[PDB]
Amino acid sequence: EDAELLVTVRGGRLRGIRLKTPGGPVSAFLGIPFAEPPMGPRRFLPPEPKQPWSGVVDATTFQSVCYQYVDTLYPGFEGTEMWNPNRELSEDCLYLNVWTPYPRPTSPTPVLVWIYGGGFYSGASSLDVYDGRFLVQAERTVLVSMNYRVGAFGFLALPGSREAPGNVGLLDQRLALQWVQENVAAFGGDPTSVTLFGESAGAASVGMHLLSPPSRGLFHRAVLQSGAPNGPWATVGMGEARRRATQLAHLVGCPNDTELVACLRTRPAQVLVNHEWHVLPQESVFRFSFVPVVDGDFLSDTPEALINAGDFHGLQVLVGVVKDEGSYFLVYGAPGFSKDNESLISRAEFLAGVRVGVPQVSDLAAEAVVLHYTDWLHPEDPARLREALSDVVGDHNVVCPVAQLAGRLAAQGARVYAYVFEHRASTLSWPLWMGVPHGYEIEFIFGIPLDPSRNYTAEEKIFAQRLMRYWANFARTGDPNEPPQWPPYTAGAQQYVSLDLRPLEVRRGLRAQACAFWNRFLPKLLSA
Amino acid sequence: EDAELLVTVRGGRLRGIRLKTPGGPVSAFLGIPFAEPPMGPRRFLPPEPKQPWSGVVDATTFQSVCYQYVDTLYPGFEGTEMWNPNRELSEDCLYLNVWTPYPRPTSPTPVLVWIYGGGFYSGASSLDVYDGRFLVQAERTVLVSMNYRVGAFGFLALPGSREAPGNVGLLDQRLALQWVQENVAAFGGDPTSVTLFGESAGAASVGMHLLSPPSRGLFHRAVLQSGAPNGPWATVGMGEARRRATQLAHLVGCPPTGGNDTELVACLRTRPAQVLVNHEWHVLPQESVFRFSFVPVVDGDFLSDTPEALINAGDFHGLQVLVGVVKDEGSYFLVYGAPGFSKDNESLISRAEFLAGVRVGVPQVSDLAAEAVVLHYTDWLHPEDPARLREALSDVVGDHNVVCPVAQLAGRLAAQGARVYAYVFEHRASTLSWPLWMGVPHGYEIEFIFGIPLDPSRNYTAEEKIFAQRLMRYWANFARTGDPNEPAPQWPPYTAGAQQYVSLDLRPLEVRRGLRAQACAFWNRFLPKLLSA
Ligand SMILES: *[C@@H]1O[C@H](CO[C@@H]2O[C@@H](C)[C@@H](O)[C@@H](O)[C@@H]2O)[C@@H](O[C@@H]2O[C@H](CO)[C@@H](O)[C@H](O)[C@H]2NC(C)=O)[C@H](O)[C@H]1NC(C)=O
Ligand SMILES: *[C@@H]1O[C@H](CO[C@@H]2O[C@@H](C)[C@@H](O)[C@@H](O)[C@@H]2O)[C@@H](O[C@@H]2O[C@H](CO)[C@@H](O)[C@H](O)[C@H]2NC(C)=O)[C@H](O)[C@H]1NC(C)=O
Ligand SMILES: *[C@@H]1O[C@H](CO[C@@H]2O[C@@H](C)[C@@H](O)[C@@H](O)[C@@H]2O)[C@@H](O[C@@H]2O[C@H](CO)[C@@H](O)[C@H](O)[C@H]2NC(C)=O)[C@H](O)[C@H]1NC(C)=O
Ligand SMILES: NC(=O)c1cc[n+](COC[n+]2ccccc2/C=N/O)cc1
Ligand SMILES: NC(=O)c1cc[n+](COC[n+]2ccccc2/C=N\O)cc1
Ligand SMILES: *[C@@H]1O[C@H](CO)[C@@H](O)[C@H](O)[C@H]1NC(C)=O
Ligand SMILES: *[P@](C)(=O)/N=C(\C)N(CC)CC
Ligand SMILES: *[P@](C)(=O)/N=C(\C)N(CC)CC
Repeated sequence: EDAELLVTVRGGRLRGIRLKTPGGPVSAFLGIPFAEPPMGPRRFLPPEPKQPWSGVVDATTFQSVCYQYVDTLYPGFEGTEMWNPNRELSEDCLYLNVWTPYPRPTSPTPVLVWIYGGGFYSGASSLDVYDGRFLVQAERTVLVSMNYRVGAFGFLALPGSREAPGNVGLLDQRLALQWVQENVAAFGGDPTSVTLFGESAGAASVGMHLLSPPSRGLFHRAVLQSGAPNGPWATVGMGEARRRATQLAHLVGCPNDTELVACLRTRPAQVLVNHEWHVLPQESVFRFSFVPVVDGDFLSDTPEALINAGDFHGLQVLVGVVKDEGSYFLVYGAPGFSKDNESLISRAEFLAGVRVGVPQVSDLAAEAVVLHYTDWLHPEDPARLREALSDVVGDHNVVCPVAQLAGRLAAQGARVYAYVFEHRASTLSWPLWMGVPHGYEIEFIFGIPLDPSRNYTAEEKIFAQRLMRYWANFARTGDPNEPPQWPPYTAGAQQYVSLDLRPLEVRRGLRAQACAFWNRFLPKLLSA
Repeated sequence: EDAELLVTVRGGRLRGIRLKTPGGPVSAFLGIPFAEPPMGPRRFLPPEPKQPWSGVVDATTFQSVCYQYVDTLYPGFEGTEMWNPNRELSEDCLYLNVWTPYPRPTSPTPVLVWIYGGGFYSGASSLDVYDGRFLVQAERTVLVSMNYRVGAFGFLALPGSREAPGNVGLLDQRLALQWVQENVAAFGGDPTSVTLFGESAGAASVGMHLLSPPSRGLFHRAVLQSGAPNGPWATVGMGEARRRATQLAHLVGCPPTGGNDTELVACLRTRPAQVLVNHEWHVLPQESVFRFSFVPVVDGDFLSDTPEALINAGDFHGLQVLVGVVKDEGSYFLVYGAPGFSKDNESLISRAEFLAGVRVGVPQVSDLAAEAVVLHYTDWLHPEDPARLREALSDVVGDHNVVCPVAQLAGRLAAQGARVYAYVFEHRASTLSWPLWMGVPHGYEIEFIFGIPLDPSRNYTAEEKIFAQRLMRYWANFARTGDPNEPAPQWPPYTAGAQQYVSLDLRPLEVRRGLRAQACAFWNRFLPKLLSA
């Protein structure tokens, strides 16, 4: 047999598989159990470490995807199917994967740990677009990705109860991070140089590990792509978490917190998934029902509170956004929008869409948004309205939260690097008016264009190797630059670079004007 | 005697003078009494019409300036002395002036009626910059200007009182308009073609005559320069007027606070005029700029509702309006209180001084409202640039008080039937005394409207003289026909949608869009809703 493909971790022995890349072989260990299956009486509970096993665990294929909603809006359309589960669904789903150079490294190797996004209601470490084979071959890293529970299974909260305490999906991730500390050395990885990176809800979870002391000792650097823990969508208060969990029980026919969760545990997993979206208070976009809860435990305060109160010297983070963060979300509830036309909306549809994009704010607050995003010399132009509503959803949910994190961390000791990803892939199936949509920098950071089975151009391949080197340079040293320089982001200069096929261009300000509204003014308005 | 210099009006006979102008003789009748002198027991009362006289009244020089405060900030400096009284102060001051071509016209000719500004606390029709001889000579119109009471004398109000009903300074204006209607035909003017035009507080007053029905029958067209009735400074509520009137009285001895209105006004009437003037600004509640102690009050009489509400409910079909502003409306006001500002340095303020100036520029608003102002006028990529902050604060003062009020008026009047024309005056005069950073400051289009550069004793360039002749022709064309275009790039009507206006400077007309539409949307559409919640 191949001795490179057999590893002993603390729980027992594993057998991996060898994989081809256009640059050479890679060792992969897929489907490693890191937790006891959170099933039956273990539903909603914090994860238990996987008990040791005898024999050899088969680690040659991906394990199951945690139970989650499956999108049906454009069935068969690649733009939507690429995020849908590609393995069967199961509550037995707490498995992580390790990619490693072939032969396995002899010296400690920097570790990248990937946390997928999916609004905390979906996602899987087994998606084609999170394939780690290209990064570990091109950049000689160890890549780890784990599955964590999503939707109600990971984030249903009855705050105060021990039978449904909340944030257990976050605890799944932390447990995998503890698994890396105890076991990644057996694969050649260096546990003293772990770099977290994630996108969207994955980027939010990275930030929440930055702000939870128990997790902070498990990694050393962080990359947050198109997400932040301080969004309007990434956390929920205790009282709202309790209301949503209670309405879920009523929707599925149940029923004392003990009697409520006991009844929920009798229900097939598909039943809860089928109802999770209907506990949201308002019709909205970019809002998810079961997200992390601020109960003083995992997060002792709100992310913004912890961000402003934090000393962040000794931290290096890489943060960024795509050029058009909002367009993707508009075809999922904004009236007048669809990927199959130009979506040139009326002002009425624009006004309606602002309530959908900024749900559960006062009429005055909504009118303040309309004032900022209206061009009062062209108040009714359909094309400008389309691009303005996408600016609303994108700035409110991604750009401005990212900008606040970058500015606060920078001014409070951290070295920050910011990017805007401005390249529209030649393969992109979405219409042209959506620009560079949310999520579509991931395929380049993982080096998917190097797969010769796809039709990326030669320059997109070179571009992918540029990005993989930036990311891996940051993992290795905390500086993405090769030793046109990428300057650190600071609260004053607000400098970032644009990532596309032409060389690095340094620009100033992550929509400083629009984000002054969201980050500085709008909070004060909601207080009064 | 010269027969052209003798006219009979209703009151009796007048004798005027023949003025020499650069272009030829003009007959002037200066100092025509139109009301009984508002003295002693007539202080604070509405004007009563001038009773008939026997013999010939010599209307041969400007009469006195209505008692008012005199600016002392930059003594001897032309930029401020030009606005100060150039006649003796007196409460006996209700006189008007008539300029007419020499010889008098035999068929009726259109009439322009000027209403000076001065924040309702100052101003006079006698100021050199309001000389009507050039307009009359160059464009063949009858020009009328009047004095009206200012300060407490014009606008101290104890609403509901008989002894001080308020708005008497506006009634001074209305009485003069009534005078024009009955008497201008004797000077050759056409009482069926009367165009009101004023600047700043004068522009605000012109608008209040548009919105008060009893005045609306006395003119046909209006020109509003750098002012509007709906500004945050041109009116005041009944209770605040009462509060200021009562504290003014308290500060000067009356009564020996509040109580009975007749007894209180009777006591105020025994106080010398200068004593009242010397305490007028002590009643303003906060440190501010572009705010004035005694202004028109909204008491349901002269104005049945606020100018905003009246503008919204108005049917303005059959009305032609000419409105506009200067390029840098707010700079002039910053050297009168804004921390760090001076006409003698470049006033490159700090950010702290910017934030402090915002409170001075927008007084008596919630902290939230002040943060909203700071949000829209900060450049969050250059938040502490001294020059950018200096221009931003001037934009705050200008947009808040002038530009956006004018814009809201222009847009609502256009949408509700009126043909509106709008300008931005963008020429900095070669003779200007203010520093360069102030740009084209508030009030400095007037001299070109009145054709002052044609005075040979002045030192304007030749091109500025042609510019003066162009603007006078615009204003006179609008007065005659309601259209400033000569019967040459055309001047399009302002509409709420297209929002077109023209720029006035030494270059030919340039059409533009939007009177600071982004800024004004904040002032006219958002902030009103913030202040209610
Ligand atoms: C563009 O299309 C959208 C969405 O319409 C859908 O996609 C179209 C391509 C076509 O397949 C339709 O049959 C689909 O319904 C339009 O937005 C909708 O417009 C209809 C009225 O025609 C309205 O009843 C819906 O409420 C709108 N969408 C939603 C979800 O409310 C939009 O009007 C189209 N704009 C164009 C054609 O310019
Ligand atoms: C408020 O006071 C006025 C004026 O009072 C007069 O003058 C005072 C100094 C003192 O001499 C009083 O006695 C005087 O009456 C009142 O107006 C007068 O009211 C009386 C009684 O009705 C009447 O005979 C007088 O003619 C009025 N004089 C006027 C109108 O000038 C007024 O009634 C008082 N109102 C109150 C107390 O609310
Ligand atoms: C610019 O000048 C202003 C006003 O100062 C006046 O003008 C000067 C040229 C000089 O003639 C002074 O004597 C005048 O008083 C300055 O603002 C003042 O600054 C002083 C000193 O710091 C302070 O005590 C006053 O309170 C300030 N007054 C106001 C109204 O703010 C300003 O600091 C100068 N800025 C410069 C020079 O850049
Ligand atoms: N009656 C008063 O005491 C008084 C005091 C101050 N002001 C305002 O004057 C300051 N000011 C402020 C801005 C522009 C001009 C001027 C001066 N004009 O004469 C008016 C009345
Ligand atoms: N549990 C939920 O809140 C939820 C949210 C969204 N969706 C799917 O519909 C929204 N949607 C559909 C397609 C793509 C994106 C999105 C929204 N956010 O990502 C299902 C369940
Ligand atoms: C691009 O790739 C897809 C999937 O491999 C393939 O089906 C398609 O044929 C390629 N391009 C074209 C135009 O053939
Ligand atoms: P974020 C809102 O967590 N990301 C989502 C919803 N993605 C799917 C389009 C990217 C993984
Ligand atoms: P407005 C505020 O009435 N105008 C003023 C105070 N001026 C003085 C320069 C212009 C006449």
